[PDB]
Amino acid sequence: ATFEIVNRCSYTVWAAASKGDAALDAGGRQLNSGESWTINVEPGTNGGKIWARTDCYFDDSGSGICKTGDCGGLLRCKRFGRPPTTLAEFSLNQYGKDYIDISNIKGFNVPMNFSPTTRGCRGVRCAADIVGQCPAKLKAPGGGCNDACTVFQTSEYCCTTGKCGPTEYSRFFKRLCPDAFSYVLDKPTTVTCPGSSNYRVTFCPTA
Repeated sequence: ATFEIVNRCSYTVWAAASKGDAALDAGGRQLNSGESWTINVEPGTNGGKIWARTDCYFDDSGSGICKTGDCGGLLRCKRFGRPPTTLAEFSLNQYGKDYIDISNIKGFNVPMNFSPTTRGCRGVRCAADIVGQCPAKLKAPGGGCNDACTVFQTSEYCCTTGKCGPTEYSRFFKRLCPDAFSYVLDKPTTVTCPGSSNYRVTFCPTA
């Protein structure tokens, strides 16, 4: 499928696309305010993720660091990024259809809109100012708003026993962004799209 990753934020971010054990397309790229990055994610891609990284510093070899969403210090990500990271999640060509969602399970760093550029389904969005409203204990010193699992490492927040319920912290993310997963067992906000649909991920959609 084809994804256009657009940065509408007034400042540069560093986009990243990965399925965990490898990079999607180039994997990562610098995106200045207003720039667009088109990529082709191989069909059949399961567990793909697209996100933004903030305050990055890379040398000529694509090696460095970012304050949010850093992926092993590489410009071109081969792995998922370090929280907090608003996540555009998706799986393509699964039993004839695709499904997408936005997740705050790994925290929030930048507002986002994840929508299809073809027909057959609607998009999802989480454009509230979660960083600005972030509770003191979840505020990431490097910028962003950490999820409770990242901050406290408990079975409840991380839902490690496969059994957990909503929490005061997950409720913060759910209240500001109803259409995004607030915790692991959150009521699905997944959207089912026709197989092989195309999409556009927009950072700071309401800017």
